[PDB]
Amino acid sequence: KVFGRCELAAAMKRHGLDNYRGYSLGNWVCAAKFESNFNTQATNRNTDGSTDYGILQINSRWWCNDGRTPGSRNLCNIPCSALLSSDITASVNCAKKIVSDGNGMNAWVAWRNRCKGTDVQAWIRGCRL
Ligand SMILES: [Cl-]
Ligand SMILES: [Cl-]
Ligand code: NA
Repeated sequence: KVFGRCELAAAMKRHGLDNYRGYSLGNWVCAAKFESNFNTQATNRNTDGSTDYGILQINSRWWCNDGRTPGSRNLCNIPCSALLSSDITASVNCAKKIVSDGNGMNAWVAWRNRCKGTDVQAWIRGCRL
């Protein structure tokens, strides 16, 4: 599923991401824009052989099981395929664990390089929320 901006803002809010660990909703919407272009089915292989999955590009090295990341963990206790669903519940629940992990949203390289220190509220501007 390819979400619209406001449509995702609304779904993220409903799943309790808004100001989760102090990160305002625009942060999450901005991260999803630049991680996945709002596409739940996005996948990208990393040079280390791990793969990033879903609207928030969650990595198989630590967070989910894809059966081909030798030596990896599954700290979200999910198949990485769960992160590609049209329903964002699994991705949200897993993101909440990640952002609790110690470095906050810096875990998302795209957030650090494209969202952090920008006007992230712009990503929710005009949305009925
Ligand atoms: Cl694996
Ligand atoms: Cl933080
Ligand atoms: Na894994």
